[PDB]
Amino acid sequence: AIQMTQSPSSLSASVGDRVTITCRASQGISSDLAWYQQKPGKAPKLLIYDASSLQSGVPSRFSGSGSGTDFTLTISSLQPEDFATYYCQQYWWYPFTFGQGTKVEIKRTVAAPSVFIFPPSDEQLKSGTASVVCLLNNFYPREAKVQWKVDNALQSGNSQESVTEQDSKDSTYSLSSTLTLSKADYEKHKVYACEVTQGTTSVTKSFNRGE
Amino acid sequence: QPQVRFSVEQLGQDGRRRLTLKEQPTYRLQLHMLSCPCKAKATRTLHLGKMPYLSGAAYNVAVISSNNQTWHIPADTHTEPVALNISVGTNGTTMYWPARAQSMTYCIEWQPVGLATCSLTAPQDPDPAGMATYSWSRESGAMGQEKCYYITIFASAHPEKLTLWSTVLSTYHFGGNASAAGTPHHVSVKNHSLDSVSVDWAPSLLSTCPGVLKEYVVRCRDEDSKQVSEHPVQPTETQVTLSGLRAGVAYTVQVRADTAWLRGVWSQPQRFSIE
Amino acid sequence: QVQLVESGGGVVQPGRSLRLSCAASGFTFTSYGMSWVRQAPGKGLEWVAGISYDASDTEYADSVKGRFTISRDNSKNTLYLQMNSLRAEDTAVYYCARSPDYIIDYGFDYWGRGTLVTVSSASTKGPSVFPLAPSSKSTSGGTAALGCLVKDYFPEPVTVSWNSGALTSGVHTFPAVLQSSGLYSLSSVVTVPSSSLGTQTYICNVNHKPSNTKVDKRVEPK
Ligand SMILES: *[C@@H]1O[C@H](CO)[C@@H](O)[C@H](O)[C@H]1NC(C)=O
Ligand SMILES: *[C@@H]1O[C@H](CO)[C@@H](O)[C@H](O)[C@H]1NC(C)=O
Ligand SMILES: *[C@@H]1O[C@H](CO)[C@@H](O)[C@H](O)[C@H]1NC(C)=O
Ligand SMILES: *[C@@H]1O[C@H](CO)[C@@H](O)[C@H](O)[C@H]1NC(C)=O
Ligand SMILES: [Cl-]
Ligand SMILES: [Cl-]
Repeated sequence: AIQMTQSPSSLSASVGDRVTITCRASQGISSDLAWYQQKPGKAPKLLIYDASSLQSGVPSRFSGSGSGTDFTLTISSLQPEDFATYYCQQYWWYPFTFGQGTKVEIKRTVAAPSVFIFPPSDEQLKSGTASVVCLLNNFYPREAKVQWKVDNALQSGNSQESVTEQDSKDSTYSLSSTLTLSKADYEKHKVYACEVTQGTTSVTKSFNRGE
Repeated sequence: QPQVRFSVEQLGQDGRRRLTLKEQPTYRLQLHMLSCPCKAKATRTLHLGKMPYLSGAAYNVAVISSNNQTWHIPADTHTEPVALNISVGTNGTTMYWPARAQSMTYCIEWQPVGLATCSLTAPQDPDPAGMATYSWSRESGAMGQEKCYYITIFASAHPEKLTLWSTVLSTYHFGGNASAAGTPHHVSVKNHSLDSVSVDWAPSLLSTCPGVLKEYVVRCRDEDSKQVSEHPVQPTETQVTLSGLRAGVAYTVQVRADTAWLRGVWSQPQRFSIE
Repeated sequence: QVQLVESGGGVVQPGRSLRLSCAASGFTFTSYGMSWVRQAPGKGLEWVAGISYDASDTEYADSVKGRFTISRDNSKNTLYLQMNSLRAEDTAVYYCARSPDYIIDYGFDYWGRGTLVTVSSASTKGPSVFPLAPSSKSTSGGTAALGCLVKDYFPEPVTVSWNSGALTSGVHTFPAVLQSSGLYSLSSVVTVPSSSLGTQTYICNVNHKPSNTKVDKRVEPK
């Protein structure tokens, strides 16, 4: 199968910027290449076919070029509704293959997260498990290290993370980290701490079981 | 170079035909549509294994190697027995042809039989009569010369995609002032019996253009009662017998040649009476 | 208007079979090729299979070759995908897509809404909803956070609202995570003024249609 590699995987830009996405093919595919735009929870929309033919109804700020193995998608002046993920797809030969995608996010100034920690409810402890939740609210950029500590013991393997999409109003992200313990392990320790690192700043929010 | 040989279907009811491929001894296929030269996209490079549905247009297909055998695909059109309403006049030329689905782009191509003109229409829907249309200014001289023209019309819902063209129809049309140019010559009246005459004429110039000539009409005028009678004649016949004539009465005979859409100009009148 | 509506999705156990259907309307179904495209959660698009207009040509991706079968019923304007020996990796949203030509070629100009197909030996189960309570003594200045932990449901998805939709400012509902037990979990949080914790009631509304379970949890400070 023909491999389709896009570059970059993600990028941040501002309204008015000129955005260029590249797509490279493991074999020559002449001009049998398409470009799609997909927004979260929606089907893709075809933007460009034949490497450079603009699909009907697509604004003229979109344009494609290239032939053989190297192709480029260009947005001359980025608009608010253009922030999304973009895929290339070859239809030169079967099986048809897509690129891994390129997410175009909106750039803003740095923002430190507001950090909150939640002990497990008494209602959940009955079930014999304990979920400890750490909330990172309204921060930018997306990169952030979260580290759980139980009586200062560094935790690993027992947590999972989840990130929202960029907020429509302030373009920040929010993150949640859930530490899962057994009721027996949870009742064995006192101090539960969530440490968040961003740049030169580490912030730790903690609680004491039973207070 | 791979010893692959092509095959093509006959033109189907959709105006399409599949170009297929078979190997009997990397490589790619280059496809060039020759007909309708005024289109923006004329060539496409394809993988050998995918076998497109071409139109009845003429194509150049070649297998190109990546480290060339070429076939000139003959045209294979669909001919309409019904002539199109093509009107050439003082202010321009207008066409009507059977349309298909909506938002269709048509390419009209013509050449005098025995100057290759090309025209590309904007997307258009069928009219209430199921017809598409296009018109040219007088300056264009669109089929303005009194000659027999061969016309081919193509259709595509995506004219930028080369492998999506379909054949609509091919037809013949006599350009210029066909009504005047079609007038029969050498009209003659001959004594056939004591009460009848034979009328003969040379074949109309329209008869040389396939499907254009609908019929002849012979008009006989009784110069005493002023009564008029018209006799239609098959286009394969250039003779008719007029009977029931009265002695001493003067008669006038004229012949015209009609198309499916135009009344022809009458020939010079022939005066005669029973001997 | 051109429309493509998928159906047949749902839960299927590993090794079992499932049959997807696409109902086409608004165009001449017999004149266009059709394809299936799937998208795993949080992943990119993956072309599954394609079929020509007269069903003479069929093509498949490598990962589904020999296990999937695409077919069409041109008299009923229906596209089919027969999935056999389903694995967990086949869990994705499956889209119905139209090709512009007789043959399998060019891009996809028309898509369906998509249907979720979850391959897992887990059983359908409504979620447990636990409070993420704010303290009654503010420790974050004038801003307080609270929320709901929606734990151990199957399959996707759940929808979360606050105060019957009356509360949307500051609401963050995170995407679900697949836990090692095979069940899903997510949280929904809201930031609110700390002075309003005593006077105002906050209720998260969790709805899980696959199990016909609706849960309303009042979140009170602790
Ligand atoms: C043929 O087309 C011409 C030009 O539009 C029009 O004037 C004429 O009425 C048409 N004839 C018929 C019989 O529709
Ligand atoms: C053709 O010529 C005749 C005169 O010979 C004229 O009456 C008629 O209007 C002309 N027709 C056209 C379409 O020019
Ligand atoms: C041509 O245009 C003139 C006006 O310049 C108009 O009077 C005449 O009717 C038109 N005739 C045709 C056949 O278009
Ligand atoms: C033909 O000639 C004969 C002999 O002259 C005559 O009797 C007859 O009336 C003529 N017929 C016509 C139609 O003039
Ligand atoms: Cl279309
Ligand atoms: Cl007259």
